[PDB]
Amino acid sequence: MEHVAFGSEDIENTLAKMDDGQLDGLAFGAIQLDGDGNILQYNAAQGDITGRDPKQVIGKNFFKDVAPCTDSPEFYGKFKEGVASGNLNTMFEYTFDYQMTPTKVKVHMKKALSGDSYWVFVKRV
Ligand SMILES: *C(=O)/C=C\c1ccc(O)cc1
Repeated sequence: MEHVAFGSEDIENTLAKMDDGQLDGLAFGAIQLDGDGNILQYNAAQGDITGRDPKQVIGKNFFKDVAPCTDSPEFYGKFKEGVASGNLNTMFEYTFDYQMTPTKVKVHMKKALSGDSYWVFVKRV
């Protein structure tokens, strides 16, 4: 149980110190992507939400392979703009409905600290 609150301002700084193990101790879903949409990290809680096996999707493209329902201007378009601009910090509600019971969630997308990495944070609403 790692104590970090969804939406926290210096969230990117706190999560820089964590590893795959410690990521699994978060109260919310966490996904780390590269600039092309590929999945680098995927924690235990996210799996709990989507039914995905954390390890089986690392390496896959989130927008093309794993989450086609986010391939839209409302999700993917926002991501591509932040990557192009090098800045991204947006929160919105979204429905996940691919191969799963339609699930309303809150998404927080933010640029990570390191190189070309981006966080996708998810909790139930
Ligand atoms: C739509 O396809 C939305 C979300 C989503 C996120 C993660 C995984 O693994 C599947 C689907």
